[PDB]
Amino acid sequence: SEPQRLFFAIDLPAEIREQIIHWRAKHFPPEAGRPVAADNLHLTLAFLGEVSAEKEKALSLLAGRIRQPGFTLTLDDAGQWLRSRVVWLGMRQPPRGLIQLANMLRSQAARSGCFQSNRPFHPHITLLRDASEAVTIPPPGFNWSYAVTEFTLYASSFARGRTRYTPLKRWALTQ
Ligand SMILES: NC(=O)c1ccc[n+]([C@@H]2O[C@H](COP(=O)([O-])OP(=O)(O)OC[C@H]3O[C@@H](n4cnc5c(N)ncnc54)[C@H](OP(=O)(O)O)[C@@H]3O)[C@@H](O)[C@H]2O)c1
Ligand SMILES: [Cl-]
Repeated sequence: SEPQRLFFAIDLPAEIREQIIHWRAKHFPPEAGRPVAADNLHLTLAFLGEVSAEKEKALSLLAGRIRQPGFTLTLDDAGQWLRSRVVWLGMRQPPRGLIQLANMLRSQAARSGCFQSNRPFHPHITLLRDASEAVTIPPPGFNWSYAVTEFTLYASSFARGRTRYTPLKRWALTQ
C-alpha cells in the first residue's frame, strides 16, 4: 500500500517496562521532559525513515536471513544527551551480539539507500524527550536484566495526540 516510516527495534518485557516507568515517575518531574509511553519503550536497532511497500518487502527479506544468537541485556546505565534532548537508559558494556545485530540491519538499510548517519551505533532506550535542561540522572533500578529472543520491524506514526509504534514483523534470534 502506501509508504510507512519504519525502524527495527528490541522491545522490553512488560514487567521491566512497568519498573522503568515507576522509576522514571519517581525521579523526574513532568517538567523534566515528555515521557515515552510504557508501550513505546524500545531500543532502536536501525532507523529506515520513509519506505515504500516494495522496499519494505526487500529489507524484510534481508532481515529474515540474519542468523544471530540471542543475548541478555542488563540496563545498568542512564544518562542525558543535551544535543538530542533525551534522557536514556543503556548498558555500559553491551553484548557483542547486540552491536552485531544493529550493524547488520544498518548496513542492509544503507545499501537500500536509506539515510544512515556515519555516526557510531549508540544503543539506548529513550525515556524522556524534549529534555532541554540538564537534570540529575540517578542510576537505573536494580536487576533490569532480560534475555532478548527476537527483534521487530515497527511502523511509526502520529495519530490523535499520540506517538504510535506498530509492530509489523518479528524475527526470533537463535537461543
Ligand atoms: N505533532 C506532530 O505531528 C508530531 C509530534 C511528534 C512526533 N510526530 C510523529 O510521530 C512519530 C514520533 O517520532 P519519534 O521521535 O517518537 O520516533 P521516530 O522519529 O519515528 O523514530 C523512531 C525511533 O528511531 C530512532 N531514530 C530516528 N532517527 C535515527 C537515526 N538517524 N539513527 C538511529 N536512530 C534513529 C529514534 O531514536 P531516539 O529514541 O534516540 O529518538 C526512535 O527511537 C514520528 O512519526 C513523527 O513524525 C508528530
Ligand atoms: Cl511515546
